[PDB]
Amino acid sequence: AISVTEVHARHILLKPSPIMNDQQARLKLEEIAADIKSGKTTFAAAAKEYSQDPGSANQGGDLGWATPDIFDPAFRDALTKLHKGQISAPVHSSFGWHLIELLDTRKV
Repeated sequence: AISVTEVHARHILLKPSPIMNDQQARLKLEEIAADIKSGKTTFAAAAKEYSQDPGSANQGGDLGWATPDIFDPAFRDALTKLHKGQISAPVHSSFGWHLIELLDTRKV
């Protein structure tokens, strides 16, 4: 009986640019993360304000349900280690830098 596990993830993406190099992108995510953790903002509000992924920014960063092989492998690796409520440290993918949360898992 072969299993298929879907994950429910959310994230905030920042891409480097000429205004924002890689160091500035990572440190900005650290500042967002500490704002979420200190109740200055919610994860969803920050996703809406800052996330540079237009496929999810307006849905509070929500990625829906998916088998995790759809994700960049660095994103997938980080997702694997996360407990309920926990936000990742900033994670680099081919897309830029991410804050990641694992919301749930299920079998389909």
